[PDB]
Amino acid sequence: VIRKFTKKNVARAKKKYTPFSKRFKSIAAIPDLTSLPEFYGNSRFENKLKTTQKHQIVETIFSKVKKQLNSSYLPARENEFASIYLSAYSAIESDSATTIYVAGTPGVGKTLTVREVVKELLSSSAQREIPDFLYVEINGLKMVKPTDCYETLWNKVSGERLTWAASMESLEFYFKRVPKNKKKTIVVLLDELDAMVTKSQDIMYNFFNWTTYENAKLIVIAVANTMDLPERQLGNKITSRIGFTRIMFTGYTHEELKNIIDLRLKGLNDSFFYVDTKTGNAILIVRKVRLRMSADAIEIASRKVASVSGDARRALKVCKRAAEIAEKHYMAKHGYGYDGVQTVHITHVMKALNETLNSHVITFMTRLSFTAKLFIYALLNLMKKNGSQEQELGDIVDEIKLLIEVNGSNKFVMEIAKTLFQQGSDNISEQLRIISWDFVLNQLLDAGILFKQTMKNDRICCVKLNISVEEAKRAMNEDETLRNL
Amino acid sequence: ADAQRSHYTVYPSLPHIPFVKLLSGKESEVNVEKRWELYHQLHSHFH
Amino acid sequence: SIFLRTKALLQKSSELVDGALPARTAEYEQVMNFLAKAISEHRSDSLYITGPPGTGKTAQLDMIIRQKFLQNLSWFELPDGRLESVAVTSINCISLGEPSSIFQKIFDSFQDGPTLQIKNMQHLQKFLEPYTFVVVLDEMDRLLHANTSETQSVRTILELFLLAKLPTVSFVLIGMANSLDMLPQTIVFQPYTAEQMYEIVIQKMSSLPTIIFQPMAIKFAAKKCAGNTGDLRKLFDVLRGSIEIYELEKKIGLNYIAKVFSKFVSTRTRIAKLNIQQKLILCTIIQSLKLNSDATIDESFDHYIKAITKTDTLAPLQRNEFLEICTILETCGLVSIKKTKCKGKTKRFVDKIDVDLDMREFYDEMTKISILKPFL
Ligand SMILES: Nc1ncnc2c1ncn2[C@@H]1O[C@H](COP(=O)(O)OP(=O)(O)OP(=O)(O)O)[C@@H](O)[C@H]1O
Ligand SMILES: Nc1ncnc2c1ncn2[C@@H]1O[C@H](COP(=O)(O)OP(=O)(O)OP(=O)(O)O)[C@@H](O)[C@H]1O
Ligand SMILES: [Mg+2]
Ligand SMILES: [Mg+2]
Repeated sequence: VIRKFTKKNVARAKKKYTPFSKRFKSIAAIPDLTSLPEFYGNSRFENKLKTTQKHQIVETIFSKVKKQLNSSYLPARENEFASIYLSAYSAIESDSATTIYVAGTPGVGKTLTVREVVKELLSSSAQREIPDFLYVEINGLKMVKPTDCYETLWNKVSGERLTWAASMESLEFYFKRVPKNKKKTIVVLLDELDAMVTKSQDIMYNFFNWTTYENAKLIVIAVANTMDLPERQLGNKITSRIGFTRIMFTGYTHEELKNIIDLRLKGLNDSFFYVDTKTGNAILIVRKVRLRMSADAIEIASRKVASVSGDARRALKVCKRAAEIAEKHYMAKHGYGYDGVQTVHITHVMKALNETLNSHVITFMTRLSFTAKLFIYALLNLMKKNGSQEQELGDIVDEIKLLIEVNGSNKFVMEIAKTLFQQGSDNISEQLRIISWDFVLNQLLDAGILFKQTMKNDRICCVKLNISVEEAKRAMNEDETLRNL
Repeated sequence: ADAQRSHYTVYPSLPHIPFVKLLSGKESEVNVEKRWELYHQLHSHFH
Repeated sequence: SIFLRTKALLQKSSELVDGALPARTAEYEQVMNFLAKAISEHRSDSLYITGPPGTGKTAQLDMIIRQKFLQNLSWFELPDGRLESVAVTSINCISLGEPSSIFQKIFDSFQDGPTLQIKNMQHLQKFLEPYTFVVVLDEMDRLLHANTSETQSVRTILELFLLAKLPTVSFVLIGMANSLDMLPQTIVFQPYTAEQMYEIVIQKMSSLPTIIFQPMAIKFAAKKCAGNTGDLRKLFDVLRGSIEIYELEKKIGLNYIAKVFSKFVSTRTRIAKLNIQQKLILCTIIQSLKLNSDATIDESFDHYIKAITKTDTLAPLQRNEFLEICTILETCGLVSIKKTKCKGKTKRFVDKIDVDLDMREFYDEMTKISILKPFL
């Protein structure tokens, strides 16, 4: 049989097709799923990334500081914690199904608070004030396909591996028809909810409609970017089912960020270390060296980050970058390689904060060649005369030619005109483009300085500035030649 | 209503030549049958 | 404890406690009139139920099939009252894969036996032809086809309806759909008013021994959750939040309902929390958006430099410092930054500034400061 095409790279999962609704004779024949071995969850890759170390690696004084400020390793989230814990505890205790909506900007401690609520609920269930529950965590951005959530949650409930439609009907039958005394409470965290939004909103409606079912015993904690995500991207059914009591995670104030950073650096700030002067390795309790990071530097970093975002990740990274800058200067001045008072100062914090604020666009255009600068200058002249914000490339060609032939008494132009139009050579004819014309055009397109229209006619194709005009002029005002003309 | 639909199949009920009687209804049935057979023997001979 | 039981009754998933809802007697009687007319005379007809979300359509119909009712064959009592055997099923449509498969979903809901492929309504018609059958199509708005011309989009649904208008077929269609998202007989479920919501709340916690709410608090919550798009789910959430606020701060009165409505729901205070550099940027952003209204951050920064040079008020700042203040005003809520594609000769994705603040309160806050009045 001769095949019209071949699919020779098919990788099919071993997932079954029969849903949960057809594996028992009736509703009254379903056994107690709590007393089942595969149901409700009743790591093999960790050995593969281990090797033998044959060098004693030198950890300086700032190494413990930089390891301390990592996001992987709650003074300011106590009302959000109380609200989420009260709602989840009341839904677990009363065998109720509910939705808890949480939204906020990045890094304001939403996932951390939800996980701490879940850990405290598990601690409460361990000592038997609430019935036992299953915890499922589904991130919408960690799914290859959005329907994989259907494959994930059911696999966490029954231990079976099914396809997504069969998993969806299995979850529907489990939430609607299975009695509450026969099942267990399930708390599901939906993280990055905007990634679970499809064109038809099947998954959103299903997940928030299962919470309206009597027998479901399902608690859905939905974590999102904004308050008005259902009112913008979801229908009125899903917006009605999510509810009206929505939990805001506002950005941190500077006191809260300062308290977070001080609670990180609680045991190592204003402390003493044993440091070997020949190598630089530091041991917490040969010179006794006193480590401090100043509270004024942390304070103003907290004030700047809190004014910008309120992001705890940004504040921790600014402090870690300041520690990295101080450690780089320390290892430079002490001659320390890789195998009395050390202070992370305020100037390091201000160097860390300004490094993402300095703009390399003007610095990049300042160090370009003369022909790229001449291109930019001629484009600025065309934008000055005809005022279009989009100039044809042939107009730029004729404006470059005009600027060369008018300032023909300028000494630099007299020295460089043969370079632009003959590459400094006899036996090379007078060219219609300058030397490195498409080179600087593609260079400015690669940098994102310009936008070029997709046309095959080189003259009437238009080119637009992608950056602001005053920084381009500023960069043109630094040069000694283009200032004169 | 099948008239409000796109395509519908119907099966007519049932309780034989299309040639009619000429001469204002005075022509016999044997002349009609003969004219049918003569038309078919010329038609098949041509085709 | 009484608070946990009250919150359990006030969830969206609570049990509905002869067989009519407390504030839905007229629609219940109309639905039973439809069922008595169609079932006794064995007629083919089609019902279509309209309503806003949370008006009790699913609750009342689930009450009807729970109380008053080849699989799915049930015994039904007529107004005359001999008996009747009728196959009534209730198919939700989001669980369908394809909208064209509903006939198969109609078929599989009734049989055990043989299994025949249904890909049109004709196979359904010849399956139901030698025999009545009621299908309740909930969320039937999913059955419209996306990206299909008006005609082909309505395509399957009228095939659902015209077979409900055919002679000698035993087919009854009850189609419950949401109005906000979008001939058969139409029943509409009007959104509830304050007295109906009061009656629902008192009847629904009539099981509880002690009423923890005050009556005027319930009436205030019902009045605030009323008007156009009156949702009973919103009222249940408001009462549950009132209980949550009370036991977090520790009967329930008016002040806790107001605490909910202030906790879970302004441009004068946002401007007042800014310094003179950030107010200057917000003035030049809005002025640049009058002239263009499709203007990037670089074009908004382009306007701000020209406004400084004719005024010489404050030191002119860099482009990345400008985008940081725009990020500060993003955090404050005065600016809403999006990334959309420009629509010129060259089409790429650009970042552009949008403002949605109240313009009446913007001019009041800026005219008090004398140096900002050139920038309006
Ligand atoms: N209250 C807090 N106390 C201490 N550290 C915190 C706090 N909030 C946030 N952090 C730190 O910030 C990191 C990021 O927080 P988290 O992952 O919870 O953010 P998020 O609000 O869910 O943001 P995103 O929307 O990007 O997912 C945490 O891993 C932790 O290191
Ligand atoms: N009249 C009523 N009396 C008591 N409870 C009611 C009444 N109407 C609705 N409910 C309850 O309100 C909630 C929403 O009801 P239901 O699902 O029937 O609404 P709906 O009209 O189908 O909304 P949607 O279009 O969003 O599906 C459920 O908890 C239901 O039990
Ligand atoms: Mg997160
Ligand atoms: Mg409904």
